[PDB]
Amino acid sequence: IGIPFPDHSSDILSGLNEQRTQGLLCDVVILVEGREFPTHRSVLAACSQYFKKLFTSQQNVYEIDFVSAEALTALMDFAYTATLTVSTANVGDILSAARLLEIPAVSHVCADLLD
Amino acid sequence: IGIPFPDHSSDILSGLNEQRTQGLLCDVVILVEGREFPTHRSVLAACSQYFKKLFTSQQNVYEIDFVSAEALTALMDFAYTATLTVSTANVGDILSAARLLEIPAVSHVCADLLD
Ligand SMILES: [Pr+3]
Ligand SMILES: [Pr+3]
Ligand SMILES: [Pr+3]
Ligand SMILES: [Pr+3]
Ligand SMILES: [Pr+3]
Ligand SMILES: [Pr+3]
Repeated sequence: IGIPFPDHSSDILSGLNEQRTQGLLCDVVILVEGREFPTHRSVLAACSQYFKKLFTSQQNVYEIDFVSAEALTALMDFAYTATLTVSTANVGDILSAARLLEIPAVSHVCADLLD
Repeated sequence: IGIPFPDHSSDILSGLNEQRTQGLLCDVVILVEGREFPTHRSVLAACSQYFKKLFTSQQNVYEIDFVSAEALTALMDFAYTATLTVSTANVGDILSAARLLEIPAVSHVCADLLD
């Protein structure tokens, strides 16, 4: 009968972030403005519908031309840590990018912060 | 400045569990007592030191002969949901398996439940 581990999902995420930090067990590179982001297909697909569609339908490197390197870094950081670092002036920029990547947790929140 | 998402890691884990359930974006198969478990290398490595060592050092299928299919199913379920389903009689069995896979969250708890 289910022993609950309330810290487990965050411990998992931390471990995946360690992998990302260390360039370990990353199976895809996102390329944005000439900048490369080694990540996990699976983690991206679990929080972005753009990426789920992309990976469940090039081969190791995928270019994104419709978000800034700066927004993608903030959103990839969010994906892997559960914290979105944003300044008051940039909320609308992150909203625009999260809608295009279809990361609804971030889109809903940022839209609420703008009215 | 970090907007915190307290539900995000569990939403990520849920998404990875969906992938596992649906056989999507799984990059390894664990083989135990003739039974195959499509999973993610990255998720296994984030919670088991046995698996982190295994994957950061065959190629798509990895046999485990030192835990039961029944214990591995319970521990893989835990890995992907943050709940360990166990009966009162099986705590010691799961403890034995978690120590061999080096899943310290489960080992510490099960040892405490046995004294
Ligand atoms: Pr960790
Ligand atoms: Pr307003
Ligand atoms: Pr206004
Ligand atoms: Pr989900
Ligand atoms: Pr006692
Ligand atoms: Pr006793």
